[PDB]
Amino acid sequence: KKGWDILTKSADMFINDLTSRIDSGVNDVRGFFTGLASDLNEWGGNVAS
Amino acid sequence: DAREWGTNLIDKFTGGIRSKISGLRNWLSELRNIGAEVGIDVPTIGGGG
Repeated sequence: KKGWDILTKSADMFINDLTSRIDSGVNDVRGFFTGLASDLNEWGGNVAS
Repeated sequence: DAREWGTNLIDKFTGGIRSKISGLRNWLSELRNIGAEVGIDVPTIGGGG
């Protein structure tokens, strides 16, 4: 039982990386919403001025 | 950049017009004060004549 955990040291860390791949989700929307805000602050702030 | 060009070059025109709108109504007054020489330096009607 000691001499095998090395074989899930692999399985479980792949699932950790898959959390990082799922971490595309929040970083996408966080990027999109603040990108939209930046464009709206641009066209708004520019057309206003 | 827009805040520059949309105002500085515009004041190439407005800086001129700021003088125009007054300057036109200045001449519409200038024809009067110097028109008035026809009375103000013609006391001959009441004195010298």
